[PDB]
Amino acid sequence: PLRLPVIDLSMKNLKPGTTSWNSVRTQVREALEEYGCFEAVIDAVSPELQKAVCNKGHELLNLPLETKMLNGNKPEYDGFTSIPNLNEGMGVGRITDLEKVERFTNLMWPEGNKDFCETVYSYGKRMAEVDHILKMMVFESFGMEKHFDSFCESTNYLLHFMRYQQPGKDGRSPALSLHKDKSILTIVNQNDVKGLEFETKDGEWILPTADNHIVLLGDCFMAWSNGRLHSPLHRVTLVANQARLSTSSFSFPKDIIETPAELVDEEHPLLFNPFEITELLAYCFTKEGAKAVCDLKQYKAYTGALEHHHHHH
Ligand SMILES: COc1cc(C[C@@H]2C(=O)OC[C@H]2Cc2ccc3c(c2)OCO3)cc(OC)c1OC
Ligand SMILES: [Fe+3]
Repeated sequence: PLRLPVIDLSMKNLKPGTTSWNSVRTQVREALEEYGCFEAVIDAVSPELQKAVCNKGHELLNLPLETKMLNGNKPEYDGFTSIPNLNEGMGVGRITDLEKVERFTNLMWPEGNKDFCETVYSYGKRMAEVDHILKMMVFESFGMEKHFDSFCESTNYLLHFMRYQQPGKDGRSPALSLHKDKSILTIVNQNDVKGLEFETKDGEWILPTADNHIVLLGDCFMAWSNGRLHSPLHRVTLVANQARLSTSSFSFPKDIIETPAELVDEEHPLLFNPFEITELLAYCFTKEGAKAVCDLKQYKAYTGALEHHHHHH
């Protein structure tokens, strides 16, 4: 039975310059190159905070439709969506900006909801720190430390909840459509109900248990790496008659993704011209842009150049 790599991201391993930092960095790079994702042991968020954030996700999604629609009409980022009798979700945009989180909380609860605001802000800050460390290891593995600070300037962080109602049957119940994330990195907590399912480069499907967190690569990091890393296709398939709520943390660039020239060579011609993230995400949620959801090569930034394995030699 296939399984994603399992990487120990406990804070005791994340001290830069140490032996454990180097061994984790090697495993992160290998996993994101081959699988594009891995199971992660993450202790930056206590179990108590993880369940509290889960409760806040339910509290938010329990709100009336018209209240949740106040968060805007951008489902590609934080806007509310739902499919009848199937799923629903929305996001808290810019979760690391306390002023925006306060504003969001008072928009949903005009009387105030201090417990909601403090909980989701504390969680978004802690997961952003894990995201920052993972990006730092990836940059080190490519020898691009000199570009790291500029790449992380004004990083946009998103906290997103998706809830899936009880499928009413055992066995496999498709619950979320196949896609690639357009993030830099995505960190997922399945809140003890599995369903997130990945395809491998070889066409095999891997459905992890809910034991650990899941870290996966988005198309922004893939494009930055000039295709040297893999952004994996993934979907949600319920495999039990029980409801599910996912807690996901996305990182996005300030605006523009550009492949460093150092990652372009003869065997790795430039795959993607620069592109802006908000434009790409909006396109993917249109009828005409559906083809880019599962393949960034369908987006206008694609150059038509051959992938590395197709280099003629
Ligand atoms: C790019 O193509 C897609 C990307 C996402 C993930 C989004 C992303 O990449 O950035 C933040 C995420 C926001 C989001 C998360 C879960 C969602 C959702 C939107 O809509 C309903 O479920 C979900 C898709 O559809 C399931 C999709 O295909 C249309
Ligand atoms: Fe996803």
